[PDB]
Amino acid sequence: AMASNIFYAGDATKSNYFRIPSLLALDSGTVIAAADARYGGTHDAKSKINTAFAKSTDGGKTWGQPTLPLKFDDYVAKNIDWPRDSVGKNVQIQGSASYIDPVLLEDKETHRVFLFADMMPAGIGSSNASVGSGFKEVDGKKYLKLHWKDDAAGTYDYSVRENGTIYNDTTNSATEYSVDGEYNLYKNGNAMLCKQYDYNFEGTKLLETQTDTDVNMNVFYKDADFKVFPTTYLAMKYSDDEGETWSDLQIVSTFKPEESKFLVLGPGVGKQIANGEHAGRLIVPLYSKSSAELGFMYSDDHGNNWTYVEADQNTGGATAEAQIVEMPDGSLKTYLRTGSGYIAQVMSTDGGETWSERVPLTEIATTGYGTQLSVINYSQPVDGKPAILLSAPNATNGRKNGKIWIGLISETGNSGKDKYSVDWKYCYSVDTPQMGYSYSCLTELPDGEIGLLYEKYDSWSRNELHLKNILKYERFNIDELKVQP
Ligand SMILES: CC(=O)N[C@H]1[C@H]2O[C@@](C(=O)O)(C[C@@H]1O)O[C@@H]2[C@H](O)CO
Repeated sequence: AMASNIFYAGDATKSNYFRIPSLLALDSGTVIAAADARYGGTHDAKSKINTAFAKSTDGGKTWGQPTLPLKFDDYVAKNIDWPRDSVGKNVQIQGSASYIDPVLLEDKETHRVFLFADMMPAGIGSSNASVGSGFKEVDGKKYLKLHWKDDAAGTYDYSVRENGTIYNDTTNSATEYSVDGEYNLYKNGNAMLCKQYDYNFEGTKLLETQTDTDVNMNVFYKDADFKVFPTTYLAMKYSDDEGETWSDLQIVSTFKPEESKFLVLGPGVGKQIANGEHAGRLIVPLYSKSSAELGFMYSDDHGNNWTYVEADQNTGGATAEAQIVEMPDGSLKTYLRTGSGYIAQVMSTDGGETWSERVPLTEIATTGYGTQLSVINYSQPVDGKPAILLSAPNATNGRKNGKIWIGLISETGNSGKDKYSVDWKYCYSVDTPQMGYSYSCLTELPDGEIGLLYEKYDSWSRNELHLKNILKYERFNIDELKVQP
């Protein structure tokens, strides 16, 4: 029993733990949020994680019951206390599928909300993903590949075609199997079933055990008769009613480079270009262990099709989580985490198709492993200039000393990528410098206030794992944030 929160232990998600905030004010004034619902403590995948979603209809002041738009059912969703001793803390659920690391984006022209998450097959996370796309080509077309249970481990002789029908690719003929819009498996039109797993500890032993509860068998599960290639996928659903209902699951990572180990989202929000030649383009940040590290996916047709862009030729596989802001002419500036001990910035003057080399951002102190950041546009001038805001920790030694910065944009007299300069004029301290501060997401609320949803602890530290109710929500008026310390 415990003593502000959107997601919390005992809410409708049935998770005791959350990480990875996303916060987005919609054009209508509705405000939405999403996070990982991390059931098996605060571990990254491999684990049991669902994506939670919540909505405010009073301008982001109060919040409704969360829902779970992206969820798997192979393992039960329940409230469990994860152990925090020196042995048990390291224990992770081994055999569950998961959705991890959300991105929210609105297309303001169509009023469609998109929710993206990484989609991890059972027992997979980024660190143990196999190299490959997960797709094969049958006569020039890309289809999701499948492994049948009685074939050799390395053999994916089956494909999900545009039908939903599973085909044998050696004979090119349709099987009796198919998937529905959630990638659940059917034979002869009958739902195929498997037993759901529970998870319970005995001392520091984690027991993952079948129950008697039947669930839909899914190609992402450990127990399935057909199974996907064990790499990372990008999932998306869209909503035309501000998150009351969602579309079928879309696997959008058809473009995943064959040489990549993982290709995942930079969590937070995406961006729709407001100004210039590429107004209307939807763009979402990504990163990879591949030919490239930073990347993006964009759509010019309101979300139906997505093009992958590599932003560099970095083979590091660092956690290059990025967020994007727009300059007054429509050019883009992306701020990113790196594995080099600074936040980097890259620019694009062609709507995100090409990007400048990284420039360190000197104003902010970070660790060698880095932390996600949040950057947003602000709709009103500050000190007569277009303004952006940035939220991140400010410390070389841990994730702590959270700040909200305000950056004012000027023309430099130069051209191209050098057209604009940002003066980080204002720096507001969220709390005492010692207080933990990890991932965060900013949004501009419909009254011009700034909302912040953030991890109020150090989510890297091996000594702060599995803390409950650390995702805190605060609201500020802009005058409060205008502090020059
Ligand atoms: C897909 C995935 O695993 N994303 C993770 C990664 O970023 C975080 C992090 O806190 O830094 C949390 C994210 O949910 O931890 C991971 C890091 O790569 C090494 O721990």
